[PDB]
Amino acid sequence: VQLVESGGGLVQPGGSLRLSCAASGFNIKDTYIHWVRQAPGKGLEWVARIYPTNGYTRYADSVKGRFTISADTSKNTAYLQMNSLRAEDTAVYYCSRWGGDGFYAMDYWGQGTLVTVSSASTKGPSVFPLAPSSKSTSGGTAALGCLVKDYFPEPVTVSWNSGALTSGVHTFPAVLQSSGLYSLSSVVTVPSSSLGTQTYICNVNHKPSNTKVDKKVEPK
Amino acid sequence: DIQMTQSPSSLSASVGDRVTITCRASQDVNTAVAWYQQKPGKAPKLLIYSASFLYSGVPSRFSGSRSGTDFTLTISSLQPEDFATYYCQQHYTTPPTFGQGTKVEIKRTVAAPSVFIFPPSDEQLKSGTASVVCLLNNFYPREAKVQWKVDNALQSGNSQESVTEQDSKDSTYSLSSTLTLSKADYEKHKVYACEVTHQGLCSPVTKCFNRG
Repeated sequence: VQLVESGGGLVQPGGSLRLSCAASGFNIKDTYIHWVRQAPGKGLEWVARIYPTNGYTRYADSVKGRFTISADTSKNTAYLQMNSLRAEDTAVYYCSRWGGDGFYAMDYWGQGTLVTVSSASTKGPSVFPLAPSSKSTSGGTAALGCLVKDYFPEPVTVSWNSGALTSGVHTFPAVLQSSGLYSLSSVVTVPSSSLGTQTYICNVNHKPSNTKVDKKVEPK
Repeated sequence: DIQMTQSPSSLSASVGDRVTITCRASQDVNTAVAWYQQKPGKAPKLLIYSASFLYSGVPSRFSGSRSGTDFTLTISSLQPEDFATYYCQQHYTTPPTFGQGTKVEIKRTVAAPSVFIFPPSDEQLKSGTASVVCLLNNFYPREAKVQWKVDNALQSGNSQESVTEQDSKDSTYSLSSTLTLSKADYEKHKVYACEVTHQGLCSPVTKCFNRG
């Protein structure tokens, strides 16, 4: 079973957005579909639901009249038309499904899409290596990373040697610079025995600015 | 709209502890309750459905219980991979509602940070801003202090911290602290150090470099 939220990003206060929930592996006719939302650092607030066969929806006070859930049975998809948007509705937006007819827990969820409600501009991150120390103890453990700096909005996804290097990887939560812009880092620790030999490349994705950097962090 | 009152809001337990989290519904809700675990960045996973049933693919050590309006999720033997917030939801009435949720931090042996300091890149320096990054790797507890010393002169208002949620394997944390300076400002000094203070250290550790 899979549920894949699309069409979420940056949007002006007052402005519109239409979240897409793509099902596969089951017919959305045979169940209810929900849109649950997590504001930065807060808990899950349920927002709306729909029985795709009839299209009988239910919505939360905070969102009633303003947002509108619907379902295209053909593409196996659910939508959240979102309008009159504000700082309140800046959160992650999950799309989930009730089980069967008599088991009404929420067994499957999307990965979620961040909706940020600013009218600040999108901005693309620069990437800069964090290069392993010359000193290199003598042959124990070295660190190295990519700084990712001055992007808006969230989020940023960093991988390493394209998915091939996962152990020792610490992609820090981002920090908001007074400039109103974001910056994080990602670091990996690795056997100092291997700085020349092996190649370490960080892959930086910021979809908001369609950005793909593949920076090769060399010693110095 | 039924309210769901969650206890506690936070919890540290150790590996091989029974931990138990309670949820109290305002009005009655039958068996109409599910227990979900959400990991950092990741979306919630079903753990328990109808208060006492153990979803498919949920390890046996999880279990749920109903005594009247009071609902209890139990981890018989806490494992590092259990780090998460866990939320109780009732679905008896619309809107289905959630507890504020319970933050389970694993509690392990005091661990000393490894410290590394990274000079700005050549290529940032060419853009007239200097990023000096102090890293603290795989310490416990989550509570630390990093100070920045430029030519032994302590700094303030010009650095920014960020801490990883607790690692899933070793229950440790890591911290990034970032001093920023106009290339102009950076080039007026040579000795960059960051002082680090933590439980696992019987003395403060300082990593440093000279600009050159």
